[PDB]
Amino acid sequence: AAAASLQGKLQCFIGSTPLWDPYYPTPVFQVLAAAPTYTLSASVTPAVV
Amino acid sequence: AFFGADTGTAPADLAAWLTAANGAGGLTATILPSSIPSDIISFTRTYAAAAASLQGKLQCFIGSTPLWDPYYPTPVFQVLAAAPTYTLSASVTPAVVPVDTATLWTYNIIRSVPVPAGGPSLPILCSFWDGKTGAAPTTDAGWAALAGSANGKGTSMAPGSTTATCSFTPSYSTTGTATPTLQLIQNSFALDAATTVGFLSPVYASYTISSYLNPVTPVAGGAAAVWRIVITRNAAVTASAKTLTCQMPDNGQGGSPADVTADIAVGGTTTVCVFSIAGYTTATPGPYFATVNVVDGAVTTSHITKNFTVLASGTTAPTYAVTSVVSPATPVKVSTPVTYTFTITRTTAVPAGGIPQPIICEFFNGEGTAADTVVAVMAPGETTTTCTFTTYYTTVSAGGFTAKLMVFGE
Amino acid sequence: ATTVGFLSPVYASYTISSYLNPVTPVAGGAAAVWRIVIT
Repeated sequence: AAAASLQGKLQCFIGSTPLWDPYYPTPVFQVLAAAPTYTLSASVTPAVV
Repeated sequence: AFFGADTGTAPADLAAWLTAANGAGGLTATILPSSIPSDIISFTRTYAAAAASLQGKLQCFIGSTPLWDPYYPTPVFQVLAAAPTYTLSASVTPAVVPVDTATLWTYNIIRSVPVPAGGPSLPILCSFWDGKTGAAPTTDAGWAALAGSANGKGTSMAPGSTTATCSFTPSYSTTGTATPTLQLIQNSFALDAATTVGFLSPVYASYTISSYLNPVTPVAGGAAAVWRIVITRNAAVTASAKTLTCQMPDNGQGGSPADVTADIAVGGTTTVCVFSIAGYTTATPGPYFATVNVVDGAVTTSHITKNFTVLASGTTAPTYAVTSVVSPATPVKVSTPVTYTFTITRTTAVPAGGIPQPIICEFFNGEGTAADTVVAVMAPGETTTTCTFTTYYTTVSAGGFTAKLMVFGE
Repeated sequence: ATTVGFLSPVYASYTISSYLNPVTPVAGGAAAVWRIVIT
């Protein structure tokens, strides 16, 4: 189901030690929603080329 | 009878022109009596080789007598040549357009082959399809029939001039991804045939609300207050009568008022929505929000948020005192300025930091009918409101007159 | 590769100066050199 708010969690390990410390929170990304459509327009100066 | 320069030499003598007119080569035309006639006559000429300068000669005869005196020269017309191609261009301001907004378009008409000197101007009728109908004309008959109407405008190419400007302003019903279609047609009198040269492709509202509440004071055990919402639109309602859905979100007093659907008369930008809360008599003083959804055309669901701080008066009923005074005073002469100052005070002076109640004061002098209507916003702090007026009495005293001020909270 | 919205098409001079060196044509002399610049 399409969700309004995404929060992905990634954790990496070089060997055993993790890169992201547990004390500070894991990275969170807000990844948009609802798939909007972009309506473009155009303005030109001058007419003749 | 007409004789082109290409087909054959024009006859030298009037008798030969008369013979040609009496025969088949000269065509006959009928003039309507009791009217100024606009006689249109159409000949047929085929040039085997294109000529840069045309010299036609036509001679006419009403009865035996010819119309064109032979002493004065015969009509000769240099009617252009070389069949130029028109390279059009498009300038537009602005790019995006709101609903019912005017857009500026300017198209420069360019002619490759210069107009020969001593020739008639070139009347071009540019056609504009604003796009309200839905279907742009494709053929030359659907475009030439639009040029004649007000939808298309005219322009004259000067002899020897190539550049030509043509500005127009289209109207749209709803904001769509469409632009006014162009067509470049020249036509003869009475729109007989259809001929096109150059075709062209496409080149790609706000709402305010001012809500006021009357009475301002919640009277616990009193008449229910009337909230009035004034919705203005930047563009005028052009096509049809609109229906906006005012929705008052619950302020925590007497539930959410029922949503109103006010119908606006055609050509009316402003609309008034009337809400009535019964439990507002016991309303807690604080700031409350109110969002309204406006629907109009293609731009749907426009949300307008407005703030308002409802105070709580309680069970006390406030009153508005009104005092009057006149500066010029007795005795005033007929037809002289007379200043009437009215002070509309409120001893309780309840509005602390919430809704200001502007007052519209309608003056009325003692004329006899029983009005220079002016408005004055009541500043929440300063309870004193001044209505200045001038009357210009135009009748005798008859003892004395009495002014009658009226006040309205709307 | 990903796309969202599509769109449709949205629709020199030369000046010359010419001088002559020498200005005066001398009968029985060097041919006059005419120079022309076109900017």
